[PDB]
Amino acid sequence: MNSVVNNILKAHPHQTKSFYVSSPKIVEDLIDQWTILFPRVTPHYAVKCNNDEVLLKTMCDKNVNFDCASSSEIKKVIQIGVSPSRIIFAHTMKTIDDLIFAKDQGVDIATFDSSFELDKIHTYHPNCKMILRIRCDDPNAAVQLGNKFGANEDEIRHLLEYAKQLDIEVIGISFHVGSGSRNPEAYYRAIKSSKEAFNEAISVGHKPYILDIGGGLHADIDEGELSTMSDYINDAIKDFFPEDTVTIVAEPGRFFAEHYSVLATQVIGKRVRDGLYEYFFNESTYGGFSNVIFEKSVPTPQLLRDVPDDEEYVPSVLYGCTCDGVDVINHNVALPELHIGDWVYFPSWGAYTNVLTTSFNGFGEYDVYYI
Amino acid sequence: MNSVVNNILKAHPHQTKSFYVSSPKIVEDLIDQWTILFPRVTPHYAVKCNNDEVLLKTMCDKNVNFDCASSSEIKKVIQIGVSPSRIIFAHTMKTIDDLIFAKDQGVDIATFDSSFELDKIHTYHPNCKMILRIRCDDPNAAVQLGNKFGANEDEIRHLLEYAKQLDIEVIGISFHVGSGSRNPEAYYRAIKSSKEAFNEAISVGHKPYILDIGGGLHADIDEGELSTYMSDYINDAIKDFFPEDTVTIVAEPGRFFAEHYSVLATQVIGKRVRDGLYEYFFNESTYGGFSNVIFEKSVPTPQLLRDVPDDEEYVPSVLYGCTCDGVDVINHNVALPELHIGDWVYFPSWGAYTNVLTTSFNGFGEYDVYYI
Ligand SMILES: *C(=O)c1c(COP(=O)(O)O)cnc(C)c1O
Ligand SMILES: Cc1ncc(COP(=O)(O)O)c(C=O)c1O
Repeated sequence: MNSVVNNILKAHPHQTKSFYVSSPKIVEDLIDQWTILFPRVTPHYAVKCNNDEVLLKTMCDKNVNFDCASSSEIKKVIQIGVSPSRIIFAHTMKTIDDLIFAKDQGVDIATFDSSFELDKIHTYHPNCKMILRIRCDDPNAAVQLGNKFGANEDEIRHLLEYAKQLDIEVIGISFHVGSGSRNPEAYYRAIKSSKEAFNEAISVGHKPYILDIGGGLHADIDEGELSTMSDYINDAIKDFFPEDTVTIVAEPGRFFAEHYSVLATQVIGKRVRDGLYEYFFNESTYGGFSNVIFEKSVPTPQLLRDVPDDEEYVPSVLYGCTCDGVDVINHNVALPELHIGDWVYFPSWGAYTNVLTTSFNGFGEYDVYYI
Repeated sequence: MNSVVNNILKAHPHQTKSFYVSSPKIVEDLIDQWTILFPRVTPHYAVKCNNDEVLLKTMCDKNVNFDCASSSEIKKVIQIGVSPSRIIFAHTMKTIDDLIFAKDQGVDIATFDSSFELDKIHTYHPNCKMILRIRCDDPNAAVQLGNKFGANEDEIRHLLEYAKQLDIEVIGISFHVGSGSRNPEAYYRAIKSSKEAFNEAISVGHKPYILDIGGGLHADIDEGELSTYMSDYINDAIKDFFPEDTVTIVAEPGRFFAEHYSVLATQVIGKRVRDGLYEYFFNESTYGGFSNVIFEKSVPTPQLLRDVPDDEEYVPSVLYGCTCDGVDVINHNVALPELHIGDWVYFPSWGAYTNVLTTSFNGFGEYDVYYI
């Protein structure tokens, strides 16, 4: 990667903007690994994590399906040539006009957690196949979601009866434990709860066939080897949904998107005060680094410039380029001394990075280089 | 405003996106008031706060100047036809390529707070007139700035000497106490420290003539009149420390002018009621026009467009943004009349750090704009 990025800069000596270096081959390899790790689980990629056109085309060609959250994301995936039949509108709150658009296009599987949402479906998308989303938190996930979405245990039967009353087909149950989860017990308990909800749906008169395990998993790699979350999920699947008549799906975002890209950024400013080395980059928490704010990320850059093995590290502060004092990429990191014009890159910067860009202060521009 | 927004909706029956309703006349009136409040102080509008083109043109035509933070902001202002002499590049950290752009465009005044910044000026824009930015904090400001910008007291003399050594003209001193400030004492202290810095610059051999009091002020209105709690004491500090007619005083206000420029209308698209708690999902979000909820701890109350009886029951409500993120909550708890899917509401005074911070996260973030 160091050589690749150095070669890009040598080939484009005029490069000014920060830039993503993205590798479709990494994602293809991870898809092949998903298949080995989760042989029963069909991934519906969470488009919202990273909507890069090349990435979406990459998945499409590898028979990965899609999780879309809005009409705009539906449009993106259709434009790539994917069948609307491969999309789940896995957002429990959908506008009337997005629902009409979904129906027209052929996006006819969606999630819900409210009776008012069922009223909307009845009126505007009556044959949409519905997945009931239930609340099942991992208290240790980086990003929490349980208050805002998913049905409470006490309302599962009421929602299912209400759907039956409106002649709405409920074909499954989903959950999301939280984004950025490394708690395998959270998935186990969620799948157990899902089986209970599944049984309540049968009790009510539905004929459900989909377990949807949501997202939240990392593709954690130690020593070039993907760790096997998957083992415990597959065990819960076997314990609670052993029947081959059940279709299992997931909504992974970060699993595939995280390692897709690195982000290269330049030191554009410098200030040294009483032993502390402060640097300003042509990036910010309002650009590709919103994860610093929302996921408490503390990223360490890789220097493109070679330094000897015994280079002195100095205490460094990495600031974003905006006016704002909250916009700090890393408050304290030991690094070799950097200089205005030095390029660095942050590994594994493909998840919830480029999708969260703003043009605040007139910044936020970046280029993208493929392979 | 309630009637204005209803008339917009009646005239545009197909309206689906959230929309800002923006009024140049409100800003024109506030410019006139600024003249009264601050008769010695030339405002350089902080374009980062709201870069709406109509807004920028309204300010251009009212002889208000500009504070640009980047090459893109410089571009926006020049394309409006504003003379380069009216722009201060008031960002102490500027890319070499942005400095080269500023030089091409005629943007020949900027701020700094580091010796390496002077190295860049010397090499790339040696004719640029420099304003030394000093750290002077309002600890009660909504958005803190001092950590990241402004020279410390013990480095003021060395930075000035360094500029002198490089043959760089230092023509004044600036500070920003922090954004969203209601502390008049912070300004008085900052202006005092600025005079001390100003005198150090004269001691070194510079000929400064500019005080730049930065930004931070709200246009706080009660009963149709702007409060002078901040202006009065800022003027008292100016009289104490910079009474000389030979000193030009400027400010970098953003929110003062932008805050009341717009309202943001948004629709109820989803509803859930559980155990007497009324939850609503809107076609807006904290990743859209509502970043202030996160970064400024805003707790915004919407105005209903639908008329309700004077004794109509309020219910406890939760106002959710349209994204899949749990952090995306507009208001955690607010008492309101029951709402229904299709109801429009609007948020008053929603022009400062609102539309400029929009993202397309989840495929949302789109909005329309109506003027007057
Ligand atoms: C913003 O932090 C900022 C402004 C404008 O602040 P207000 O909108 O008036 O609160 C002006 N100048 C600088 C250097 C800023 O960073
Ligand atoms: C409904 C839903 N599915 C999937 C995801 C993807 O999450 P992750 O990128 O952690 O796998 C999210 C994100 O919060 C989500 O809300």
